[PDB]
Amino acid sequence: TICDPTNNKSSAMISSPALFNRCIINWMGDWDTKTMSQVANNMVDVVPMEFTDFIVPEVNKELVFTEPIQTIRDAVVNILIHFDRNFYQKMKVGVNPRSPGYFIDGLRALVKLVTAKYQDLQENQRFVNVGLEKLNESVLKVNEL
Amino acid sequence: TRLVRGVYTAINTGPRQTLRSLIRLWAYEAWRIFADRLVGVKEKNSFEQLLYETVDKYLPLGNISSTSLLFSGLLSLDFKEVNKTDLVNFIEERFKTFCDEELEVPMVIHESMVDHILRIDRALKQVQGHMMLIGASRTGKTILTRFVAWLNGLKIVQPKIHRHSNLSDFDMILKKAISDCSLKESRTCLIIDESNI
Amino acid sequence: RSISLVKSLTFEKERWLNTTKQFSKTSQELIGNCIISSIYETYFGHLNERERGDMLVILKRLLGKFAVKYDVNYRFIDYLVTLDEKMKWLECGLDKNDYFLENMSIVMNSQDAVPFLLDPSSHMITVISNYYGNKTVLLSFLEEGFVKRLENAVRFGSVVIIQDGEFFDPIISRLISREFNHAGNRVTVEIGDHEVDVSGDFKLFIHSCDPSGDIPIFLRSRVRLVHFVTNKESIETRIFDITLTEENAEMQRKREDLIKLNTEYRLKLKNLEKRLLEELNNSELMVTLNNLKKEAMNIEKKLSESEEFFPQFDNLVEEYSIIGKH
Amino acid sequence: VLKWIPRNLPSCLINVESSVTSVKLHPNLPIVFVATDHGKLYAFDLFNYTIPLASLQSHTKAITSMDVLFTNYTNKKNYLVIVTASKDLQIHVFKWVSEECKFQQIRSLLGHEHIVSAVKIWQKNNDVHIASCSRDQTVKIWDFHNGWSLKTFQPHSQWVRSIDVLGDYIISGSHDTTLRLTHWPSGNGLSVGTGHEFPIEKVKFIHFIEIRFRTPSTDRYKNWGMQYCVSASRDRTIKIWEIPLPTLAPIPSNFRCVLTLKGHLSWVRDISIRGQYLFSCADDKSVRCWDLNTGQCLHVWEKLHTGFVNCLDLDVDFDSNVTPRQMMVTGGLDCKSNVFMR
Amino acid sequence: VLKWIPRNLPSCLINVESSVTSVKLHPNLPIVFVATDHGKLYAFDLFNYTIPLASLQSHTKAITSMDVLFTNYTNKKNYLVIVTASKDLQIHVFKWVSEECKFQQIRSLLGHEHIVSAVKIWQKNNDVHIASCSRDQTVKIWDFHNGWSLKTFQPHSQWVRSIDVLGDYIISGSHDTTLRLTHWPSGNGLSVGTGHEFPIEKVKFIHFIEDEIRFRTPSTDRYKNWGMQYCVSASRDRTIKIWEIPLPTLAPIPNPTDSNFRCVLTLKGHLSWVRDISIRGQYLFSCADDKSVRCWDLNTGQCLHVWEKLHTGFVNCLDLDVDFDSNVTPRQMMVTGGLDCKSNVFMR
Ligand SMILES: Nc1ncnc2c1ncn2[C@@H]1O[C@H](COP(=O)(O)OP(=O)(O)O)[C@@H](O)[C@H]1O
Repeated sequence: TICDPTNNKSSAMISSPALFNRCIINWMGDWDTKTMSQVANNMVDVVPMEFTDFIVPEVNKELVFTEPIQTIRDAVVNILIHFDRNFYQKMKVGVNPRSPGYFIDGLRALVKLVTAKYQDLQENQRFVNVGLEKLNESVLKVNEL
Repeated sequence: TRLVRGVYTAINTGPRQTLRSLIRLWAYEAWRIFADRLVGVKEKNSFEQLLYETVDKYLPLGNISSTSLLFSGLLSLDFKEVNKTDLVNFIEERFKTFCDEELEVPMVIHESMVDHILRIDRALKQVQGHMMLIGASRTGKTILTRFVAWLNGLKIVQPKIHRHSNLSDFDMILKKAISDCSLKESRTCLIIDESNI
Repeated sequence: RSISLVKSLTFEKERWLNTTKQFSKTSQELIGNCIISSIYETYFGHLNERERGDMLVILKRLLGKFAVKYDVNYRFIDYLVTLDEKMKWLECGLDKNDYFLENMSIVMNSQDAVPFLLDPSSHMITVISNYYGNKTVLLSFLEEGFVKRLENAVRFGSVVIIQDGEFFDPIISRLISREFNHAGNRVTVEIGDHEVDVSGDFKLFIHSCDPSGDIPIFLRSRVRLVHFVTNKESIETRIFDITLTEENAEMQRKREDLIKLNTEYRLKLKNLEKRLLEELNNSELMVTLNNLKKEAMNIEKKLSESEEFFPQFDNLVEEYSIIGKH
Repeated sequence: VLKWIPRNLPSCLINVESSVTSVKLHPNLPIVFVATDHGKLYAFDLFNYTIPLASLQSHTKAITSMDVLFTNYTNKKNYLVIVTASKDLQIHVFKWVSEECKFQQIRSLLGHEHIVSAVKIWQKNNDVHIASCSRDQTVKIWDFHNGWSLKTFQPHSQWVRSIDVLGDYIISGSHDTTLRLTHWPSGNGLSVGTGHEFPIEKVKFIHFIEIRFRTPSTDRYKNWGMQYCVSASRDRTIKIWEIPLPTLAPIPSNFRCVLTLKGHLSWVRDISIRGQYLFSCADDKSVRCWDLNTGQCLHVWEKLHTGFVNCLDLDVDFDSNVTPRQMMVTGGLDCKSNVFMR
Repeated sequence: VLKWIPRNLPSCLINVESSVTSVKLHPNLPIVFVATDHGKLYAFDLFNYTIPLASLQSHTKAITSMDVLFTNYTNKKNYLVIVTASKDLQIHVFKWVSEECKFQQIRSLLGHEHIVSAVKIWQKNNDVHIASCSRDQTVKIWDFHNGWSLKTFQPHSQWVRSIDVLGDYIISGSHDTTLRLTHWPSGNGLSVGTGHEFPIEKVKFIHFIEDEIRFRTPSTDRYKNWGMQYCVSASRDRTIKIWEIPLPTLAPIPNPTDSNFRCVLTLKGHLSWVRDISIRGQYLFSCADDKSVRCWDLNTGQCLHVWEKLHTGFVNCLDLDVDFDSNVTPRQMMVTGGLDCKSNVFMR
């Protein structure tokens, strides 16, 4: 198992003719945009996102990594993939393999956060509505007497 | 020679073949032998075009991309081309059992995972067959290797190499694994990581 | 009594109507805010303020491009930090900077990963020790008996801070990667050559006061890396505090007491405003509502009184800024 | 078989926080779904009805209607789909994850400008569609997958209060006492029907089964696929109508009231057809069983709830994918629900 | 009679709320008990199966196995006892109240330290015992009336996955691919059997019957005096093997020269792991992960009929009715439970 091909010790393993002649090399590399999209689609399919209006944007095809965008979830997946690529570009990783760890962790955090935030929003709105109804009923009763 | 041996192994453990089946099998073996070491996507596309040109020139067939060829013996009694979704469902249930039995890890199953475990399977099914997996960290290398070894009934030996360890401890681990493999016929899958050297 | 109650609750009615109007905008910006906060939490832990700003700019470009509305006035501390958390952290000894508040929020909201603390000033060890009190156990990779003490802490359920993080020992990889095995109602992890029980009251923190150290690639991709590096605002604040303490301690103590008391008063006011709505929602009332209203007015009056000193402290701050800048 | 009749007492008694507004029945499992005025959604196990299997505050105001469906894909995995409409002006589409016994919000439908009244679900070869009606006198049609609307029209001068779907034709009942049949895909009015003197409460087709009204009369009606319909209003009268055959892209014309059932002391609220008989709840705290052949009341469940009786549910008997079990559920204004089994 | 072979389609279809992990048949009445991964416990009348007769959620996790027994008291009143084991590390004993059509818990048995994976019930003259195995590598014996343990032995290095009981002998398969037969009351191992390459899923004796059947007739008068000769096993190896048990030195004693089994036949043809096996007359039925049920002929060792795609997922368990016992009449029916949250019933 080799994570960094260009290390001092790992390049010695890859170069070593004793290993290189017997082993079968499987260059797994890093994830492509299709694998990223599949994983993100699977994780964000259990969180309440499509609870609001959404106007489908008009963007170039090469900027889209999922299927053609039809809902908010596709937009979210594309945004996450794009930001991961941009972050790895700015941090000047170069050709070094890019772990998908940040991507996966961000996805899990987003799920865990959206759940609670949506629940809190609707519960607070329900409380406000009940309070308003109580006040209106009390006003009606006062006007009765 | 590797390509010849792979073709023989696939034929000897396969159903009644047809010309199209033979050609697709040969293409799959060529993929596994040659193109698994390729790094860039451009090189992989060039290799796919090379396969198409070779087949047209010498052996005048569906789409023979890497993900369009799925040969496995995990779903039947013989090595044959399998359907994608059946393999996905089978792997999902098997991985649920694996998590419930050995180590619980929340793994999401995608297509490249299926391909990688298929090729790890064909490599661990061979005789004197070893792997060198190269990829970024947290891409499921060790987890998939353990899963496939569990599928094939191997015994996994991850060396417990830590800080303040020397040649004696590694030698003891190696000698123990070798002695088990010989005197007890315990088919073993030894996972050596770069952090252990 | 009914008319007086309605007149007292008119303010609550105004707030509730405002909230009802703002509901649609809040629901529209919810997903964008959540995306921004999650990315802030999982990426920005190891970047300075300038890099955080640039990445926020990039992320907001992306959000705008794909038609995902967000809060134009977004601010990480406002969205993900509550007043109770701020008070507890400050009482524990955390610096008053906003950067440290963001980093502490990042550290304390990581239930999955293990927070790695790059803290050259060794302040966070004391801060966390104050936060967890007696449970805190201090270890380091450079000592003997480390493995046995770690096993005892895991079995018992202490909070563990391991120092010298640049000398990582791979014997704790199972704890780092959370590769447990569930045995009925028991959870076992394999440290060394024998399994131990995981209490569930056990947390792990890795501390290292050495920037430009070395983190093995196995550890770096599995921990939440957070930086605690001094910046301009912290230096200015510390310099001003020392200057005021050595110039006139009376103003220093008075300012600190007023600040703490104001924070407590705002917290209590928020609690009262929540409790009134809960009392209405859980329906005697004509009595409890008036008691809560009177308490709210008393606290508001005290808060209004407490604001008569801040101009003096602003003048003092303006009188001492040159020292901080230089 | 189809002649089962409920006993004189309910087998189960379920208590909730608020007035029950809609009750549905899981097509395959012994599970009942309950919606209240507090916007909370309940799932109750029919054998342990002291604690909900799951609960959820779905809306911020009262829920007005709901509907369920077990998807049938000929390619994917099938699951139960729950759709609810409330006074929030929003429609929420949930999914019942029986593996974990919990809910799963998929998406929400937006666009109605005022309180929504009724919803419906149905499946084509592989397409799932939804329907809705609101006080803004609009009837909207939605795509379950994409989530955006596919059709919109105004079939009533006043506001629609109830709809039902059958193939490509939708019949709507408004606060104005007239019913109306329209052709769904093209949005063309086909005919109307008058005779009630109070706002309609329910309206639904009568489906052809292998009975007096469930059998086609002519061959042209056989080709069309439907002949009759039923409705109930605050007139305290239930009427069986007849749909004049259109100029078959249909082209338009009056519903012939060929029957009338009376006896309820207050507004008739909900109706449901199970084989021969016909069940109807009303505000008089009663449930009536009407013989479709004779047109006479057979059995009465008096004083079932202290308050009004809001809704009834019975398993569909004319669908090859819905086995008609022997159970029904009644939801009442008094925070209680009654379940009859076997 | 006994040559009844099920038809090409089931006569019932039962829908449940989770994956079916174990199924059983009432030995007297047309009633089926079904277990699920939620720990629920159902009971369907076999002619009106659209509603359960009763339901019960006694466990907090997945039920792994269950077994039934109709008590035969010679001098008390008879009833039906149902026992279920789950991953709750517990075993629950129920009584089926027939007239009210309800379940009635009796007690729970504690003591196992990890996942319990099998249970068995059998009756002596007027005694009832329960056997159970778990991941703690211990096979325990319990008393139905008292409720406390009576024996506890560890016969395997890995964890025991399946057991069967014939008189005073218990044969056990384990996660290790080896079988083992021990004498229950004395708790002493007698003989082992190896040859499988994957963990054992099921194992049971082949009881003697009067008729001719290949493996259901003794070979020597010693076997007639000992009452059993053959056992059958199923493993994740996609194979079914018939073993012939060596004779011990009758408390028995392991004869060193005769302490190993002898696989006399191996049945192949399944595409994946074999999950359950059952024997009726001259036929052996099996279900596997390949979504199919086989029917082998015990004489020729061949597959007579195949039920392809009976379930859309894995087929977890079978159940036929015991024929070697006089008190249980072998009715013509069998039930299958699968991962697709459905159970099929074949009748007549
Ligand atoms: N498909 C996936 N879905 C979810 N997590 C994944 C996936 N692939 C890899 N991971 C992550 O990678 C880790 C497991 O992979 P592992 O084999 O331990 O890593 P490596 O071998 O690359 O060091 C976990 O953190 C896991 O979340």
